[PDB]
Amino acid sequence: GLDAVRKRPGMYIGDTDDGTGLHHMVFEVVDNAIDEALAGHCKEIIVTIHADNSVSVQDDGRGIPTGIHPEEGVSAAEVIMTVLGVGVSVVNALSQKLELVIQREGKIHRQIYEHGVPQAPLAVTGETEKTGTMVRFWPSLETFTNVTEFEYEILAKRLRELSFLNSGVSIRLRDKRDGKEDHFHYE
Ligand SMILES: CCNC(=O)Nc1cc(-n2cc(Br)cn2)c(C(=O)Nc2cccnc2)cn1
Repeated sequence: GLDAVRKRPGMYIGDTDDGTGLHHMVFEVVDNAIDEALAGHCKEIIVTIHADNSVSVQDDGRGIPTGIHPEEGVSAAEVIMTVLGVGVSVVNALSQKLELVIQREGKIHRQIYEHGVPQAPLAVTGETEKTGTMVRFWPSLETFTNVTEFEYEILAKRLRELSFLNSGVSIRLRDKRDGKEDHFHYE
């Protein structure tokens, strides 16, 4: 399944050779946080372009569920990240690495994937007084060509739009490569 997406990435994510698909990856992750905002449980989304060719999307929602199915021994989070609004599992499949961190029920949970394949089970990594979900991913350089870096104005245009289409949600955009920051929120 993840193999399928890796074989024909352009079908799932858009053109892989001109930056379209690259940016669609970010928007799919953001759409999941927006859905949590539409459900009334997320007030702020922070999108960060890091200086190591990754993007992170952090929300202050309920957190992705962290329970385990007792007979399968697989977490809900893993199911969400690995099984086929094209969906975050596609993003995962087309990422050399993806990091999920969930803050929920007083605990921090984390899992790492490479090309969609989990590296270890979802694990507890601390305690927290906050809630929400963070996805950070490093796009596959076997998939994307020509435009392999995130472009601030593409994200800024669309995040601004998302903030006015979902009035009340605060969307912050941050670029670690030059300190640029924007705050999109509409009343
Ligand atoms: C950075 C990307 N952000 C992001 O994915 N945020 C999310 C996603 C959520 N979920 C989407 C699914 Br399918 C399952 N959880 C949920 C969610 O629905 N959590 C939830 C709801 C009800 C009971 N337990 C957990 C919350 N935030």
